[PDB]
Amino acid sequence: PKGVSVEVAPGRVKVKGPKGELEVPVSPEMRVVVEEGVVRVERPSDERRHKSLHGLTRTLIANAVKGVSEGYSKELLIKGIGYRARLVGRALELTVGFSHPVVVEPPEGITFEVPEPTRVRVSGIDKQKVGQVAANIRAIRKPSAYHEKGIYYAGEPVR
Amino acid sequence: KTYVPKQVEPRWVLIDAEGKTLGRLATKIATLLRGKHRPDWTPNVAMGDFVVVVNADKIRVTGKKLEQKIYTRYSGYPGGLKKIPLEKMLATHPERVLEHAVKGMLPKGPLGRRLFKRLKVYAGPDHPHQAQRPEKL
Amino acid sequence: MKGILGVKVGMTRIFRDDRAVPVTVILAGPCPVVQRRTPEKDGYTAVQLGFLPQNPKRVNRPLKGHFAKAGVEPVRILREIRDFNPEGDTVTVEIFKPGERVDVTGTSKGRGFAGVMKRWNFAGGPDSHGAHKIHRHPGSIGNRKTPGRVYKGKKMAGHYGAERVTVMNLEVVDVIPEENLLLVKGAVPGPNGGLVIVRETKKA
RNA sequence: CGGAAGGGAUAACCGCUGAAAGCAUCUAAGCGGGAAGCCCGCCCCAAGAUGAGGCCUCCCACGGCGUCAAGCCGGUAAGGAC
RNA sequence: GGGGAGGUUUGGCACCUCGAUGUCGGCUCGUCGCAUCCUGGGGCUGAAGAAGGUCCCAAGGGUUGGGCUGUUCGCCCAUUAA
RNA sequence: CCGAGCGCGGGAACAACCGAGACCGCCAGCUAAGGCCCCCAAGUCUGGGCUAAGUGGUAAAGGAUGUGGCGCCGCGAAGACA
Repeated sequence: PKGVSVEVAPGRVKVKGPKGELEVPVSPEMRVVVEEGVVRVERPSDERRHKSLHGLTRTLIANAVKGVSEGYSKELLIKGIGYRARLVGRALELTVGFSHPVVVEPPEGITFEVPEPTRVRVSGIDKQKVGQVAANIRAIRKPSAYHEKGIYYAGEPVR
Repeated sequence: KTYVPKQVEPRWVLIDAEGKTLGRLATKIATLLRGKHRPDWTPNVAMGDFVVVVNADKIRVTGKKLEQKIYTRYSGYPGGLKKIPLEKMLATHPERVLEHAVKGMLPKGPLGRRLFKRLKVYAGPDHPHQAQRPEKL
Repeated sequence: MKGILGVKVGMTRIFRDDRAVPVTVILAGPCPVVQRRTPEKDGYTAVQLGFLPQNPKRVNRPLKGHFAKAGVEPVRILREIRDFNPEGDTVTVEIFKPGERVDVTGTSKGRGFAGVMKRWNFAGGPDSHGAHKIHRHPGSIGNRKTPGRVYKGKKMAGHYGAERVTVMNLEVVDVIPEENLLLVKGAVPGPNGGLVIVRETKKA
């Protein structure tokens, strides 16, 4: 957590960083020990349900910080014949197959650029929004279960 | 020959709800709805503290009741069984959930219906600042 | 939520370009905004239109204070269009451009104490081979023992007509400011000389 | 002319982040999408909604017995009825 | 080969009813159930597409006119989203 | 045991299930089954564990990283599981 600003609250934890600051409401029944330049979490037992709540907010926070450290960037590949992307301003329009070319709305806290009409990045301070926004884009045109057309990740096709 | 009390003056009571478990708050509300707490007790004359409740829309209820609890109201026509859970109850007229709880724990009959005009539930808080309001816990 | 009152003068048909448009005629003789409804002190919004002039003879009722309060010639009838607040004056037919579609309420023709065959286009029985005491009868009404009651609202012989009804999405065909008439699509409840309210439609 | 549109909560189901369990998991915290079905929406009923509502406007003291008590008697106001 | 569920089938027992509980089939009027015929929503597929198979969700609505037959049933005929 | 105790208490209601053999009186007390948050008399009594399904609030074969609890075996700081 270099250049961060971890803080304490009744039921949440704020994350100050170059990118910005995001609310991250964590578990109530834990410790949010903030040392000099390191952040830890302790659990008030060793129960079945406390193990889960410990490791959960032990990463979620490691992400709350990693959200304003270097920022996320979720790729999305486009394959096909007419299939090609196009950033119309801050929003992304694309032609995939349907009669009309659908336009993607800008979600708050997420600006998506483009390397190719075939490659599609998705920045985002929160890692929750980054994956949510990016899956919704795969939704529009889900992979050709017989060819190789539509939306993809860097995660192997279907064939 | 046992005492048989005379005329009395009602004692309206200011009761919260914020945090208070449903039935738990339901019971006491009703036990007070009559006079089982007043040894000046009489099981037919009706002299229960006018129970008044604010912020009723703020009642915690156990397990998964909210999504689970199902209030059933039947009309006369077929399929007239309208099924309505807590979730819908709270978001609409919330004060009503803590109503049927208490009315459904009161003596069922004539004076029982008397022991209902005594019940003054609301959502706000705020209520008829009227004349009496003894805040109970 | 536009809204204007009127009556049912009568109906015939016209010819648009070269095709025939069977029309009915509504009458929105200038209507006086008699009272309005501000949630501020009412609980909602709605403007009560008055209708049809009236000699202060039957107006002897305390309604006269009510008109004189709103500086309104003493009408004969008045109802509430929902959330229809125009401006400090009165509403003509200028409200409805020709073509606009209208929802049209109205009270239906009272068909007395009518029969099942009539009320509920029931089937009754066979004009033929037996019984000859049921030819316009309802038939059976229930089951054997269970339940042993009859369904609340089992279509049976009662009154048919004289009920509030609406008919909707109607093409206002023409509008006559010159003399306050309203052309629609023809099928509009109630008899002639019949009171009826009309308002902007439910399409979107 | 209508069966809608559309708003919301969902069924099976598809998903984001993610422990327990160094991986993974649609989940146990949190979140999103998802039926002609559910809830509004539409139309009609509706304050005997004895919990009898609200809004605008109009009339307005005793005229006599009942001291104390609610009452009781003829005339009246708005207006209603015949 | 095993375990059930339902209480529509054929029975079993003879409990109420023999100082009477009118049985089949149709017409009329239906109502309810889901284990869904169709229309809407899904998983899989030995799913290219179209089509179809199976499981799941789902009663809201719809579920045809005749030939024969006392028929319920079924066969057939012309359709049907069914 | 009912029948002949459809007299009483409990079991919601229910001759035969648990309780108990009604001679009459009482606005006296102990108890039984049974219960003790409210409809309802009397503990929201004390103490320790379990269950998260509304299980409780009534079903079987059969199925599973449900939860807690107690044991056996292989592997590992000469470095394993992932």
